[PDB]
This record gives sequence, structure tokens and C-alpha cells, in this order.
Amino acid sequence: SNDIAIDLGTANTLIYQKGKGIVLNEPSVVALRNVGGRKVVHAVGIEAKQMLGRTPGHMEAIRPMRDGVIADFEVAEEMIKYFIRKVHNRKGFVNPKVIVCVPSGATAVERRAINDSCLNAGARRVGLIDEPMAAAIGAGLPIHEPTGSMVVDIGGGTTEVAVLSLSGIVYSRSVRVGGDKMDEAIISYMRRHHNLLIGETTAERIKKEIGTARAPEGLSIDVKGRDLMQGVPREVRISEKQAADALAEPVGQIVEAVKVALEATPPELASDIADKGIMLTGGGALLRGLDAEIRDHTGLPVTVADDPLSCVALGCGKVLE
Repeated sequence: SNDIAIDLGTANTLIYQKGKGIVLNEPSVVALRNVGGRKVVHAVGIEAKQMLGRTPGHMEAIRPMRDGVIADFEVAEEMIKYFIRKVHNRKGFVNPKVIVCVPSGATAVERRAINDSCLNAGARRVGLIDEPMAAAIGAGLPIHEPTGSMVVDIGGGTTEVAVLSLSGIVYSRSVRVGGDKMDEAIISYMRRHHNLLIGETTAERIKKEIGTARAPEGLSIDVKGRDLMQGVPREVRISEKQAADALAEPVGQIVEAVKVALEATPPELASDIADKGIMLTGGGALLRGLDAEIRDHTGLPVTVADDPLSCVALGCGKVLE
């Protein structure tokens, strides 16, 4: 089958193929090379991501998604077309049905854009599923039962908090905080506290190697950047402790969103959640200590889903199947 489900992410795009499972997982990045005043797609995916902050004059690496939704519809369509062609079975001659996730707080305008974009990229039919519903399905929560389940999907562009019951949404919210904001927080910390300018690739490395939702000093790494006062290369050693300082603001927004969700939840469902806890999915769920930070501020158990990067795609795939 060429029918597919797409986790169209701010940072990463995953495709689940009907009958096969997850068949693609690539950064949501497009490189355009400017030849003859006109722009030509140079690369898509991991190769393009490797170019960020390192492009020469006639090249640019672009992320066409922002805050969980399509920003640059022309480039996003090229991206989607590329990914779909990549996984396409050449024995199939029928345009695919496509399920695509969308942030629960996405505007009417933003939802229309995802639909139009997938159609423009070849889909014969597009169905939208709410991200936190997909995430909860993918994480294996009992969303069809008469019981309250809470999921928190921390993506690249948004954090989706939802309470699900009986195959529906009891409460949902998209918060504009996620992997990108955390990277931006790290960039800002380095500039303000260490007079050092770093690029996104370095911030990503910091986040991944020593990033944490709470102080441990802990381990340290050495990072390079531009000394802001002298304009020359400079190296600084940064600890998990310092990474926690840097991430404090976005981590706090996530924790607050969870508490706001709990407050909004009816008593019987809220009690179900108190019993089984909160489920974390998405790239952000891998942030060391985030589960414990949420646990300590809410007093509720917190679990990280199996394969948290893949939960939304698995859930979309389940609905496709």
C-alpha cells in the first residue's frame, strides 16, 4: 500500500506506511541552492540539517515548519513531496490516502494549510488527527476506555497537553514551547552568562549531551563559539548544572501547562490521572529529569513512553490501519 500517515514535525518528520510501519524519520529541513536567481532544492532531510549555520553564499538551509505548523508552504510542499517519493512503492499507481497530525491549538488557517499542502504533494485524500490523540494512541494509553488518560507531547514546535477518554478529547492545549525554544534558551544563556555566541548545531549538542530539567554540578562538555567582545573563537566548559539554569524557563512553561490542564479536568477523570500518572511523549520527553520535574511539581506519577520520538507516528499509523 502507498497509504501513509505523516508526523509532520517542526524538527523531524516521520512517515508510517500502511502495512509496513515506520519507514522514514528525517529532519524537517530543506536546502535551497540559488543558481541563476532562481532557487533549486539541493537537499532534504539529514543532509540539509548538517548545513545549518554552515552555508556558503549561494545556499540556505530552511525549516519550513514553525511552532508546530507550516510557515513556508512552498518549501514544506517540496519537503513533503520529497519524503513521499522516497517511501513510495513504484508498483502502486494510485495517489495515497494521507493521515497527518496537527497541533490541537492550530488555527483554521494553519489546518487548511496542512490539508492543501498534502493535496499539492500528491495525496488523493487527507485526514487530520489531533497530535495529542495520536501521541496517546502511539504511547499505548487506553484512550477508548471510560478512564482519564493524560498525555504531554513535547515536540520541536509545540507541547501538546491533553486528557483523553472514550476515544475523545476531554481537554487539550498546544503550548508554544518545545525543542526549538529550548535550543533558543541555550543560545541566549550562552550569550548572557558566558559572552559567547553559538549556533543551533552547538545548542542542540548541549541540549542532548548535558541538557536537564533540574540541577544534578554533574557532567560537563566543552563547546566552541564566538567570543562576543573580541569576535574570535573561544571555548567554554558547560555543566549539567548550567544547562539546567539555561532550560529553566521553557521547562517551567511545560510544568505550568500540566498544572493548568489538571485544574481544568473533571474530578473523576482527574482522580484516574492521579492513579495512573501522566505520560510523556515526543523528543522533549527525553530531556533528563523532565519526568521528575513534572512529578515533583504536580505530585503525580510521570512516565516516559516507549519510543517517545515515534509515538505520534505510531498513533497516526494505528488510525490509518
